[PDB]
Amino acid sequence: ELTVQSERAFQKQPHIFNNPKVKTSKRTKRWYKNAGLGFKTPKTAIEGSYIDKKCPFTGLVSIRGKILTGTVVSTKMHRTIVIRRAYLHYIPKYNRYEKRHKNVPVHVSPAFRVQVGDIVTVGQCRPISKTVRFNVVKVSAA
Amino acid sequence: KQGFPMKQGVLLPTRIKLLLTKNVSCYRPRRDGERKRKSVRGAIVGPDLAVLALVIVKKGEQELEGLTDTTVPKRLGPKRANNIRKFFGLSKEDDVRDFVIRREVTKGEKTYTKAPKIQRLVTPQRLQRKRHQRALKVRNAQAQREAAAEYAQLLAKRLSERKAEKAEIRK
Amino acid sequence: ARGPKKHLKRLAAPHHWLLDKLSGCYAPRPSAGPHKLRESLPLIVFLRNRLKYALNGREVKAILMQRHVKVDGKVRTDTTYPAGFMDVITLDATNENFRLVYDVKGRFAVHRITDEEASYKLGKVKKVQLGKKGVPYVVTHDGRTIRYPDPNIKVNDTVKIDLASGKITDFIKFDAGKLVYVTGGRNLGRIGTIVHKERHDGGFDLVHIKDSLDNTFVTRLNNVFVIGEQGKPYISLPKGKGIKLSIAEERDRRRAQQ
Amino acid sequence: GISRDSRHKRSATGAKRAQFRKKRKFELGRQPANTKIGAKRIHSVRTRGGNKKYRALRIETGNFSWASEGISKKTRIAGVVYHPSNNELVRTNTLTKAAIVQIDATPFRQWFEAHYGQTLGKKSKNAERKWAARAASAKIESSVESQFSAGRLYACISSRPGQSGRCDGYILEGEELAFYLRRLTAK
RNA sequence: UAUCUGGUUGAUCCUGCCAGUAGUCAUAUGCUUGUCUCAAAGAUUAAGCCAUGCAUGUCUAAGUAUAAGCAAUUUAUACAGUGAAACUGCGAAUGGCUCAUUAAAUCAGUUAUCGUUUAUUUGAUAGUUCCUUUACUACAUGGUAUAACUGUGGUAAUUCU
RNA sequence: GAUGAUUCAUAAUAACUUUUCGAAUCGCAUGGCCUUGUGCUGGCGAUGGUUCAUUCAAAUUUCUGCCCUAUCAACUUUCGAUGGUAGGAUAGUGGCCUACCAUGGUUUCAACGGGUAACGGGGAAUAAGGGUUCGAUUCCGGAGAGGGAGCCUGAGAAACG
RNA sequence: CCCGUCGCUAGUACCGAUUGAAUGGCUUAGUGAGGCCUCAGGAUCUGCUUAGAGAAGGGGGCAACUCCAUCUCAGAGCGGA
Ligand SMILES: [Mg+2]
Ligand SMILES: [Mg+2]
Ligand SMILES: [Mg+2]
Ligand SMILES: [Mg+2]
Ligand SMILES: [Mg+2]
Ligand SMILES: [Mg+2]
Ligand SMILES: [Mg+2]
Ligand SMILES: [Mg+2]
Ligand SMILES: [Mg+2]
Ligand SMILES: [Mg+2]
Ligand SMILES: [Mg+2]
Ligand SMILES: [Mg+2]
Ligand SMILES: [Mg+2]
Ligand SMILES: [Mg+2]
Ligand SMILES: [Mg+2]
Ligand SMILES: [Mg+2]
Repeated sequence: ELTVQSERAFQKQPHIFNNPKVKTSKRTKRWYKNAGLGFKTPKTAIEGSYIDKKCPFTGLVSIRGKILTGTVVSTKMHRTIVIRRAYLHYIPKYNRYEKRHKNVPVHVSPAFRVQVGDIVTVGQCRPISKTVRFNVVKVSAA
Repeated sequence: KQGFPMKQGVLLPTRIKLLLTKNVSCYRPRRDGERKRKSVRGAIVGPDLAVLALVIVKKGEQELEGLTDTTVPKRLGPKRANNIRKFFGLSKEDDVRDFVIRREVTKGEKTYTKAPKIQRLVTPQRLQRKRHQRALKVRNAQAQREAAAEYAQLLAKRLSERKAEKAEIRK
Repeated sequence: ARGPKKHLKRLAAPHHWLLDKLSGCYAPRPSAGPHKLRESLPLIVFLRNRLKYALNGREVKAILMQRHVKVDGKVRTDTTYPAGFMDVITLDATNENFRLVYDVKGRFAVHRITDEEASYKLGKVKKVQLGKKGVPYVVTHDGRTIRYPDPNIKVNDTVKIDLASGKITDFIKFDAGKLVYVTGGRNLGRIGTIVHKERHDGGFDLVHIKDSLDNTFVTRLNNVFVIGEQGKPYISLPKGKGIKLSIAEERDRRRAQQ
Repeated sequence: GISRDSRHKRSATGAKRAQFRKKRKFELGRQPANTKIGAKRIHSVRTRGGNKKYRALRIETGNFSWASEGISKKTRIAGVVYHPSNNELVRTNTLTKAAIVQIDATPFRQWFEAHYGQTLGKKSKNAERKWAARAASAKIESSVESQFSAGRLYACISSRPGQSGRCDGYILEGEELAFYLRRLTAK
């Protein structure tokens, strides 16, 4: 959020070409889409300047499959957070339950700002990395 | 000796083992894509050979008692049509069907001649087949063209009635 | 492993074929065709186990090679050709015409139809798209591709297919008040009118359905096949008419006729 | 050989996996192309399902597109000047995707003369009508036209030469040209 | 088919274990063994080692036949019936066997490919190529092989050649 | 036009190609119309063939679920460990691999290690109710072919007749 | 009320000084077969471009001189596998 152009390659959206001949307002062509399933595309994606190839709104991924909910327990990666899904597991012999949990690494777009303690909902995508298969679609706590 | 054949291009007088493939001598593959490491003798003539295979390229003065005296005729004549036309030095119109070599056989007192089947021969059936293929192409092209034109007039009719209902809309 | 399987053990075959668990280790594996191998009926099990016109698979092959049976008007001298839902089967010796429709017990019925009805079949459209050079097409439930369809035909409709040509005669849309056939699931074989459909964006649209005795049920949209408006169907329904009497009413009805 | 699977790596917890399976063929990997410049040499690779794949080794020319001008010409490649993954590819003159190269630029100047009638850098009536009608489009940019004076244009490789065999690209323009220019002129 | 009983004491009531008691698509073993139906069967130790034989080949009116193969004709002096070999095409990746490895691995139920390959089957589907486009030519149809075969051979030996 | 959603289907423009495919194939029947040439024309098949859809599949993949052990408390990370950007390779996604960068990732809710006389499941035996023990073995999935590794052919094999 | 030391017989595990040999998972340094990709290599085979030279047959001589030639010598080449 201090520069866009940090890497050695030119960061740009693929096949979105801004014609150097013309001169208008609305400075650059920015491609964005709605991810579907009633998730609202955030204004920071529509108006921003970040590139973020793995974004569910401006980038080349699609949300399909499970929609999950967790609480952010780690933000120390770059564009990646770890959420914690807590559930109760039933044991039939003793006729009662026990607390269990899983950690899910999810990708977070620069449209969203999360801290530790926020509740997020994530949507399944194709494999992003070795462990990441989920992508943040709405941050709605603090 | 030890029966191993000679391979052209090995260029050494001893034996060496090569991984051999199809379309290459000293090996016949028993399976598709099968390769096999076989021993083979080089192309350089040494004292270790049991037999040398020689071919005569140019006759000397004397007649060899096994070789230039006697003859074997070739076993089969040409079978493809232009092969017959090259064998007899024919021309295009010659009606080659009469220049077919017939081999008389006698199983008994009966004799019969058993000529080959000429292949790649022009015939009314091949011409009928060509005429059918060229006809089928134009028939399908015309059929697709009327299907496209009928669908386009269907779209025009639907768009016209939609515009008429849109005329009923907006006062 | 290592490639496609070519055998099919008995006790792995679909249960609605009604193949007895003894008399052989194998079942007739349906060859690749217009129908999925679970929701299909090979001609060997139709000719031998349902019509009893043969005693062996060898006799079924002997019937097939003299081009007697033809399925959807094409000859099909294959032993394990998958005949599926709404296929017509013509036996010109005996001049017989069958349609593969389910009875309410969930099995394929011997539904004899007349000669006028054997001239068509219904198909549920599975996708409508634009092929190459911008030509639209539909794909019916048995994989027939039909070019230049009507623009009103969207998915989950039924189109009437001519079976001498591959052309479309007419079509039934999808809304409330439409007579449906359930092909798939627990309620396989039942006929009822659709009351309403549930949007469920993200997977597995449900549809609520009530038969003539006012018994409602619900089914996924994958297993529903619209067959007409309420009153007339577009085909002849088999005996029973998809009613699903309970077992109490069924033994009462059996003790009537016994 | 080269395997493309994930069962040989550690788990996310960090444990060492046991060897579940021998290396399967549907997860194979193949050696790189390392496409050099000059004297075109295309090998074929038979891949999964038939489906031939063209390893270009040592490609010479390419089809390069001028995007603001909407054309593309078959142009000779001079050499790679920048690569965001590795400097040894720039040194060894390997051609991959996203390689910044220099191209010949003479077909582009021939098209620009034949289309607009003004020369870059420093007869019939029909051509006069055409050249007058598309006026006020013959003023492209400063940076590209200075390259046209120098006879070498900066292009970016958009094709994958080890996969398709072809080395296609587009001429650098605008802010992307300024970015790679600051990268190139950086000491 | 919601069941217990014998053993600590001179006698008692307990804790408590041992012992009995019933079953076992749990094995083995002993003794005995008439009939009908039905049936598992080298798992455990050694995923130890193997003599011999067999277990994957395949032809239709419809790819190629001059077998110096067999038949009988009478359509047919180009072939035309049956049919070895061989070439071509498919198949040999299914089946059968075993349970060594393997502990978020396999697997089970439930999802996804808007992240891809797919012989075959079934349904659709290809007027554009005379590559310098007045002939530079064959389109009533163009070029090579090569097998089987015939003949000459090598090695103690091989589905060698 | 479709979808919850696409830079999707599809169309267009400019070029590219080392230039893919666009029938020199086979069997029966042998008609039709003529200015009568061995003229033009024509049926039912068989095999092949580009692309799409279908079917038989495959490869990855989401969620949850596994026996005993703390006389295993910290494990992973120069040799990828967790993520970012580009490339390469792949049928395709992805540290799958490479270059550069950042310092992450798991764990008392039991990570990591060890053991298993551990292939998993449908299931079996015995049970009032709850359970306990077993499942090499008729079906489903996986793996292996003395041990390892590498590959050819092919749609499909890291194939063992 | 039959066991604390010492004693006899049998059995079961433990500690073993013992620089004894045999397995196996890893691991340190040094080598490293085979196929595969690649840089070369070029036994051989083949297709076309000249036509100088060597035995017979047409258009002028019906007496050295101009076209096909059965085939090589090969150089003034381009390839391909
Ligand atoms: Mg079958
Ligand atoms: Mg006492
Ligand atoms: Mg007493
Ligand atoms: Mg007891
Ligand atoms: Mg198997
Ligand atoms: Mg087809
Ligand atoms: Mg990448
Ligand atoms: Mg990366
Ligand atoms: Mg085990
Ligand atoms: Mg065992
Ligand atoms: Mg099994
Ligand atoms: Mg295997
Ligand atoms: Mg063994
Ligand atoms: Mg092997
Ligand atoms: Mg064996
Ligand atoms: Mg005493």
